[PDB]
Amino acid sequence: SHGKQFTLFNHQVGPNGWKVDMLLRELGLSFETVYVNLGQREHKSPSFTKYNPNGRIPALIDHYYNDFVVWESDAILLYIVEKYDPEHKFSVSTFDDKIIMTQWLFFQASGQGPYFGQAGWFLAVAPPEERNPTIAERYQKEILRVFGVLESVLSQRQWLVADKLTIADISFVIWNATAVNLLVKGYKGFDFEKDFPSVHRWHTALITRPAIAESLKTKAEAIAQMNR
Amino acid sequence: SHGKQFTLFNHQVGPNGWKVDMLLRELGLSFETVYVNLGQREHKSPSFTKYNPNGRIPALIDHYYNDFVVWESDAILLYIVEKYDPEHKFSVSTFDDKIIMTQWLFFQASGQGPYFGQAGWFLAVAPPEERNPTIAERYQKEILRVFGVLESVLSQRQWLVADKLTIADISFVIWNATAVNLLVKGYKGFDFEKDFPSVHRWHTALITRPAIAESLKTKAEAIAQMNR
Ligand SMILES: N[C@@H](CCC(=O)N[C@@H](CSSC[C@H](NC(=O)CC[C@H](N)C(=O)O)C(=O)NCC(=O)O)C(=O)NCC(=O)O)C(=O)O
Ligand SMILES: N[C@@H](CCC(=O)N[C@@H](CSSC[C@H](NC(=O)CC[C@H](N)C(=O)O)C(=O)NCC(=O)O)C(=O)NCC(=O)O)C(=O)O
Repeated sequence: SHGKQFTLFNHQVGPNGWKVDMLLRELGLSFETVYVNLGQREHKSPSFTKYNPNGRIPALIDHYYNDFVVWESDAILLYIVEKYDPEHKFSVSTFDDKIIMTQWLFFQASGQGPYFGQAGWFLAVAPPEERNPTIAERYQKEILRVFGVLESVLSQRQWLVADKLTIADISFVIWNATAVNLLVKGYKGFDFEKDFPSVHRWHTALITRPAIAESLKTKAEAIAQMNR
Repeated sequence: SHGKQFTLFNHQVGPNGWKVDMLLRELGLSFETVYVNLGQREHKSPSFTKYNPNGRIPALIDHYYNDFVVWESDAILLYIVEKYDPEHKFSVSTFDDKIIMTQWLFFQASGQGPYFGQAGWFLAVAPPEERNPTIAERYQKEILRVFGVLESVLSQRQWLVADKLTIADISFVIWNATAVNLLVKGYKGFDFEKDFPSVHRWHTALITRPAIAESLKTKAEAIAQMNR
């Protein structure tokens, strides 16, 4: 055996580390996965805050680059493509394209994750008796708004930037899957394909890619295994 | 007269465009400010969504670069320093430093703005009768948590990256000022300097810089002028 290139600190249920898992699989990069257990607050212990002072997953250690550490899922995506996507299979080369890819990543990080996450909190993930569908509705409406925004551009472009698949597209996949299957499933008649057909086209193209499909399957199995 | 380099679409009350205003003043760059009026939903009209399909401010037009447009406040900060900070007065040169500056920007964008904003919504900014201090408390606690995170690093470093002032630091200023003066002012005995002395040191150093002080003063005047 040989030590793998990366350690990815991930979680079975939480969406965010799976963006990085998807990219690592797409690029064929070697990595071990360590599930940080949020219930014993392992993520808030010195042993993990030494990697991320924010004490949230994911974080990535690059063992083949002097154990360099990066946290924030979308910064990790940028780190990986800058250093390990020299053919720009999932990224871009020109300044103009790079800054717009970054813009879309910031939109994902500030406008998708946090709001979709509040829906998740109030609907499904908060302790059962702290859940609250009324407050959740504010964030379900924000999910639909974000879907509307994505619809407005994807009806006229195949991919978010430079007419090619990049980490900008990949970064949205895990929370969109969570929204479609949980957060707005059954919400005011929500029907993904009918209501947001361009977003559905793009999302479907993403999740049917073998690396991304494999990532989603791995997540489902990891969740299942928690109760083994 | 001569057309200024940038149009910054801003708002008088909302914090986010002021990050960009601060950076433009720091660099001595020329810009006009257009306040988009959110009450007539001008930001959701074709005339503004043509600049930002997300329909939120800020957005920036670079008139001296073929009217190139960037939105997401923190992507705008990156755009400006990549193209117009060649001496790295507010940014960094090496890959290792750049990716960590980006990591901190992602932390600001996903972990400060959105959560501080939910506190703002439930406490102060939502329509008066939709406000809710109980739900707001969840986000006030998150503000203190983020302050704790910043405290844990700023007690041992002067600035977030590379031991020099960068847009990573600047990006946090406007929401921190909002939190200290509004969102957690009077919350469970909150005292910024006593409770988070390193964050207080760093924040104070930032807001006493003449460009940033001028930005804050300009914002206060613009707000005042709305009721003229
Ligand atoms: N911007 C960061 C967010 C990372 C993140 O949220 N990680 C979660 C696991 S994914 S699970 C999704 C996550 N929800 C939570 O973390 C729920 C608990 C939290 N403390 C709360 O009060 O909401 C969320 O809503 N995220 C918003 C987003 O993605 O921007 C975590 O470590 N939680 C441990 C903890 O917080 O103690 C990134 O992209 O890396
Ligand atoms: N990630 C973006 C956020 C930009 C943003 O929030 N812009 C606000 C003005 S600053 S005002 C701060 C803003 N609050 C709001 O925008 C309040 C109304 C909103 N629709 C809601 O329901 O909360 C907020 O909480 N932001 C979270 C963050 O900064 O990440 C806007 O245009 N609002 C018009 C609208 O939404 O219709 C950025 O950094 O550019």
